[PDB]
Amino acid sequence: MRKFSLNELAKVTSNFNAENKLGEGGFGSVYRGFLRDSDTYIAVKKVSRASKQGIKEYASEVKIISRLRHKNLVKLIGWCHERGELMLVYEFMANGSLDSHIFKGKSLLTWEVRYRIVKDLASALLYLHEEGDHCVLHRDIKTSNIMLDSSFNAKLGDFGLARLVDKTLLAGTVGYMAPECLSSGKASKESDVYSFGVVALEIASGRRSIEPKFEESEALLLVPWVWESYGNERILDIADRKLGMAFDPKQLECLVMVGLWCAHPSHNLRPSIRQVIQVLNFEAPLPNLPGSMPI
Ligand SMILES: CCS(=O)(=O)Nc1ccc2c(c1)/C(=C(/Nc1ccc(CN3CCCCC3)cc1)c1ccccc1)C(=O)N2
Ligand SMILES: [Mg+2]
Repeated sequence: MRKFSLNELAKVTSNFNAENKLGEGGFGSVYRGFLRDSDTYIAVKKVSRASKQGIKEYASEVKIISRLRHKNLVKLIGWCHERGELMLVYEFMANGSLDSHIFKGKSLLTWEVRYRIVKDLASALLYLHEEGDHCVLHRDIKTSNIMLDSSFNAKLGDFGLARLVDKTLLAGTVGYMAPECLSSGKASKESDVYSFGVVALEIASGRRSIEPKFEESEALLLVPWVWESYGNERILDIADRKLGMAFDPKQLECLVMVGLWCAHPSHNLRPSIRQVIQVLNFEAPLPNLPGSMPI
């Protein structure tokens, strides 16, 4: 990666023209930038200085992402810290973020691609939690933070809330936050695994955690409805309607039970991400879950 000047970033984004906006990132808008000399595109995130948290999330992102290299993690390809303006530069990924496919119908993700994506995300988390000089707690795992390459391989990004292990402000995304986050404030590997659980269930079901859009059910949230479905031996009902019957039932069961295990209300009953990967690959047994979600 390298240092970009404000002027060159202005030039390649056409002064951050609205027609070049790709979407909203976690702490700024992202713009498509065109490199004339390479005939290639990049993605430029322009940081929002509208709270003080903008500069904190930029600083966290640079610090953390600089320490990470993995096939299932987004790579930083440059930065800019010049006058007041803070910016971050990444590869342009034409398939965009996972949420656009699974919730917004940009494409129909096949069962085989979805199961692969969950394994990709699990690999990323294993690397974060266990493979570095320091454990990295991500703190904002969700499908809008998962990028897709041309082959639909998944890369986890957004390190603006991420922290190295050896007091943080309570922060995160409502619908992905473990209950102990709100009661105690404490982030852990187990709180990251909770968010992974929620994501796994979103991917299986094509339903957003906070807005599942049930027509025949009164549940307002995804996880309780999945848990109730599992306890009534209705795992098949969980699967994204759009898939019809084109999915593997054994893998669906596995995905759902792993998701609930990860999303256990009690942090001490959640698996390690390494145990999750073993179960997803049928190298270790399915978890023993109660049929009712614990209160
Ligand atoms: C870690 C998540 S983040 O905070 O956003 N970080 C991030 C980091 C690197 C990135 C992107 C995002 C990104 C996006 N691409 C992108 C976006 C949209 C589209 C879709 N067309 C359709 C035509 C009109 C413009 C948008 C294509 C690529 C994108 C931007 C915002 C929201 C989501 C994706 C990309 O190519 N490289
Ligand atoms: Mg975030």
